[PDB]
Amino acid sequence: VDSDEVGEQMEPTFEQAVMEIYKGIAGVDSLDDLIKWVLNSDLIPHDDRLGQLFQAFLPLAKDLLAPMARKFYDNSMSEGRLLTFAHADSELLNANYFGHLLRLKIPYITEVNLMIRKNREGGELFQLVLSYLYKMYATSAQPKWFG
Amino acid sequence: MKRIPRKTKGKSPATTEPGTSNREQYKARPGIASVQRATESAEMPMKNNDEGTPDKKGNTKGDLVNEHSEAKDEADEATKKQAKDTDKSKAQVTYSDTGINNANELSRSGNVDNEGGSNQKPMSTRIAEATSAIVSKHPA
Repeated sequence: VDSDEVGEQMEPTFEQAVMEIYKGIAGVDSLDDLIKWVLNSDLIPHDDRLGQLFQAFLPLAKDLLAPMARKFYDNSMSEGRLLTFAHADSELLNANYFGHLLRLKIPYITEVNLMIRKNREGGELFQLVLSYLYKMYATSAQPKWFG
Repeated sequence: MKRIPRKTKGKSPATTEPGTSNREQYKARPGIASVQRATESAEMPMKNNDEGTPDKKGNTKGDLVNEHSEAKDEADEATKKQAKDTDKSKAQVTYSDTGINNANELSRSGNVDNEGGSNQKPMSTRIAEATSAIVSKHPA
């Protein structure tokens, strides 16, 4: 089962809610404005503005994604053993996931893997910001090698 | 003829010479974009301060507050703006609640006209009342 599979369970998926977060920030009038505000021309979060991005984003995740994820995993266990992918372990922890939990890393630069991948919905930079948000969302635990 | 609009409302043979090839491998340090955005903010002129000055009608504009109070509030606004700029809950650099006892500091306000009198009533209103106390009408 793909990580994003939980996303389209809601008719408005999690991604457009994340896109609409921008309306809750003063001085930002569009998602594009949010992107140019949070990044410093070198695709680096300002390490403070990303703070309020997390401030706004975390309630969305913990109040919307977590329960639907809980039901999704509960039903998924019924069909039998499955391989489940996620983006941050806290997703599975807050969803009361059942089964062996593995945190795995990769010997690559994951961030560069995004903006080259064309045909993105909200723009590649949005995907970069999303990846940063998930990485900040993850817990403190040493991920083993994927091998 | 060339016409320019207004920004303000008014009264109304081979040719490939061997040096032109592009081999850009130089990354400026510091970066061009960073210093450009930095100097973009310093470019901006300082804001206007119209308050306390008359308008075309003759009535001074601004707020009706004690000048001491406006000085303190205006310092607090600056501290808040500084905090917002630094992207912190506190401003590390404060213009208010310093050690200096600047109690006598004054700032321009709309409370006092150019004559040293109070703006409790607009100047045009004073002129109207003064001039209407002498008018005479047709005989009975």
